[PDB]
Amino acid sequence: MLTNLVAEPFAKLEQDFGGSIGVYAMDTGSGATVSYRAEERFPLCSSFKGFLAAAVLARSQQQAGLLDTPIRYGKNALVPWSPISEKYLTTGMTVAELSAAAVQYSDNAAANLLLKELGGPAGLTAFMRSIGDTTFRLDRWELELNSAIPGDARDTSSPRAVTESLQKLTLGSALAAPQRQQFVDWLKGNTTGNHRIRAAVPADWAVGDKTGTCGVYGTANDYAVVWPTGRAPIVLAVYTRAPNKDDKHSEAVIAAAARLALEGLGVNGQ
Ligand SMILES: O=C(O)c1c(F)ccc2c1O[B-](O)(O)[C@@H]1C[C@H]21
Ligand SMILES: *[B@@]1([O])OC2=C([C]=[C]C(F)=C2C([O])=O)[C]2[C][C]21
Repeated sequence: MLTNLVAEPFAKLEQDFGGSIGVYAMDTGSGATVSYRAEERFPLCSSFKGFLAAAVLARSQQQAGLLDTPIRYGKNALVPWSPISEKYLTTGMTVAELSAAAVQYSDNAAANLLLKELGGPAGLTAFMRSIGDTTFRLDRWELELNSAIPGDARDTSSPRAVTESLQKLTLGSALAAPQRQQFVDWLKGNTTGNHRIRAAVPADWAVGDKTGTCGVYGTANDYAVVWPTGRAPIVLAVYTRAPNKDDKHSEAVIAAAARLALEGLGVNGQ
């Protein structure tokens, strides 16, 4: 009833990109939605790291002092793309610092260390099940989870399930109020998303996001909570893939899809 009240040229955009774009956007005030390939599976890539940090925060509600726990790690933990954890190899970092690094710099070593804390990919999957997400699945660790093989459901979710879970965690009751705001604050401080959803969001609106980039099969993504001034927040997810292993991803296509989603919701932007 409230889905796709205004059609947008997502098909033309994905054809120009040479792949598939999946979009789900939710106006949390009216419940209106924009939906395009929203129930197809796309590889999570690093976008799982936001939900990873939420799962850690959930655990911290029952474990006072979890976030402050210092974690030492060896050089064998430092897999490629670990920009924060490599600078603290000789000192260690706290669980909260590892969570912030995973969210804000997509730190791979931090993500693997936190996955171990939660009981591995099945433990993160169990957390997502506990909030009502039956679509999300994490199956592997960094870096193997980025393979993005066409048709492979491992390490995927759907744009719709990503948006629904993000809403529950950032705006709903899935986390206690202090942990909810900490999750929002980590997302707001993300440094890797300036050319994706944020490029579609006016500078005077608050926004938090988590990006993902698999490095193959034109596969990259971003999800965000957006607070336009004077109205209810918007939650949205934009995922891409492409048929060939050497197909490149496009940040511009993600930003353009985000623009179309906001336009489809009637949210006046840039
Ligand atoms: O490795 C990084 O990407 C990185 C980081 F994650 C946090 C801070 C810095 C980094 O590198 B740089 O831009 O050369 C600079 C000292 C600053
Ligand atoms: B992950 O998918 O996140 C990521 C990587 C490399 C470059 C990026 F821009 C991103 C991202 O989008 O956050 C590697 C670590 C993984």
